[PDB]
Amino acid sequence: RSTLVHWFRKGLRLHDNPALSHIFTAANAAPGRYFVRPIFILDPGILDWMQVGANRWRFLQQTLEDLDNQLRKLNSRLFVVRGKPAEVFPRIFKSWRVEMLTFETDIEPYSVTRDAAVQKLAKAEGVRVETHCSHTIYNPELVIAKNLGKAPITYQKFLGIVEQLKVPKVLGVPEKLKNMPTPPKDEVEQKDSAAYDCPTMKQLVKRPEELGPNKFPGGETEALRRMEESLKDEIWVARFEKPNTAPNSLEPSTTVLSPYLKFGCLSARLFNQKLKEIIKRQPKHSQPPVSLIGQLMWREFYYTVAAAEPNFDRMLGNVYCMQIPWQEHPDHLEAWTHGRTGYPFIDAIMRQLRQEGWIHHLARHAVACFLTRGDLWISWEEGQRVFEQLLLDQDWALNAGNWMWLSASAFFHQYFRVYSPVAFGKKTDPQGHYIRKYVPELSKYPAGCIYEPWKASLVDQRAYGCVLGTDYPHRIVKHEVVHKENIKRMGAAYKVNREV
Ligand SMILES: Cc1cc2nc3c(=O)[nH]c(=O)nc-3n(C[C@H](O)[C@H](O)[C@H](O)COP(=O)(O)OP(=O)(O)OC[C@H]3O[C@@H](n4cnc5c(N)ncnc54)[C@H](O)[C@@H]3O)c2cc1C
Repeated sequence: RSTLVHWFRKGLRLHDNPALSHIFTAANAAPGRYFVRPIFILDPGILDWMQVGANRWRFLQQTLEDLDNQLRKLNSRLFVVRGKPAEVFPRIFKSWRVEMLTFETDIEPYSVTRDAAVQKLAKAEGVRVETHCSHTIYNPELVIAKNLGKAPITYQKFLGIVEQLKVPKVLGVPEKLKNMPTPPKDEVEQKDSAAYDCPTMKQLVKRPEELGPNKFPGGETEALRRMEESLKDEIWVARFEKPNTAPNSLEPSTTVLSPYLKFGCLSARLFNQKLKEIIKRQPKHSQPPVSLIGQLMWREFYYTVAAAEPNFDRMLGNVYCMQIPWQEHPDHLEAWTHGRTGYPFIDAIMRQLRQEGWIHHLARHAVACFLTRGDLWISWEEGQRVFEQLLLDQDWALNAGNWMWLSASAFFHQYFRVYSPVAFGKKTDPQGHYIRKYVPELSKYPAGCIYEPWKASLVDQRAYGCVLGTDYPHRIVKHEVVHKENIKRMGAAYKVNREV
């Protein structure tokens, strides 16, 4: 008796999962011949290459616990194997007599390298590998091909390409396993009945004092429920315009499906279909790029450019990225990283990010503009790395790609338009309710100067119980001075790049 193995990495869902469906149908179409091991590998190598903050460790824990629960309802379970894939797979290929391995493809360089090695090993041991592209709606390889070898570098060109492509068939959940006995204990399972059990919170979250509020639980179960709730107001869905959603409402003004799509707890292909049904129903609706379908297309867009450039996440050797002489300022970077810039709007966003792990898209704009071309002149690679630690949705391609946009390093080139850290939030939060929540030390400043507490006299600062320089920091820079200087720096950078 040989085993069929589905390998979770992303695609942490039962629904719309061709790679996992195939395994299950195979076992049910040939009962008595196959064991089924759905596995997720706790790969220590990922830590040598990426940073993970407490909140995202908890999201994953929650995700794996839900996936194990969902798999039990199909008379299976999640096997969480600890160790490196390069060492893990040779063992289990033998100990399990693995006939077929399926997994969902990924375009990240670490994923490509890892997967190539695993396919070299599987080919040696005579293991059949089947992979499916279901993390995205469109196959970036097919988009690049349809565009004659190059990724489209504008959204509009990208849309024109994928319009001519076939939308994939969205699958249901796999059928339950008919007469599938519990797999036989292997070398590790026999010395430890729990060696493959889902990790506890304690095992995954080493810094539990860094956990913030539990607001967006992980798990395919929570994703589908959050999607169903988001779609309930079909008018809100149909007439959604991303630019008109607020960055600083107390309640998220968008869906907050990003953590679920990032991990694959929600299929983008299912979400796209559900959106296309509502749009059909609602003749007055928005259109890309501002619409909700437009937002899934931005995801597709960035995954397509990123699949063609292994160096997508750095400035050097990145075909898309303007070479810009960012400066090194450790103290300004620390202040930004911990929301101690002295600009309440900027500090409120960064504290929301560290405490909760999600901030609105225009909040990401504000703070990213500040760190890079706006104010501090610090490389987008430094803000990427902070976002990478803190974000529940941390995604290689988007964190990369949107940082390049925001710094005017690629895709976006109107660097003379600069967000004001004082004025930008006022449009949608004149009272500064958001600031009061996330910067509580300023909670007694009136709306007139909560965005600019340095406009309050010392007497008033003491009255509000928050003296700048003691209870809340002075501005680490003067926006009105630096942002003009950075515009000229940017113009010089652009000139140099144009001449090379
Ligand atoms: C500096 C910066 C860093 C970012 N880093 C990430 C990241 O690491 N992970 C991430 O998922 N998104 C990232 N984004 C894009 C965007 O800010 C988030 O996707 C969005 O805020 C998620 O909120 P939501 O799910 O409510 O979005 P909605 O507006 O509800 O959109 C639904 C989905 O569409 C996709 N989407 C929305 N906006 C964008 C966008 N601008 N680009 C690409 N896809 C988009 C996401 O899958 C999102 O879940 C980043 C943007 C910026 C400016």
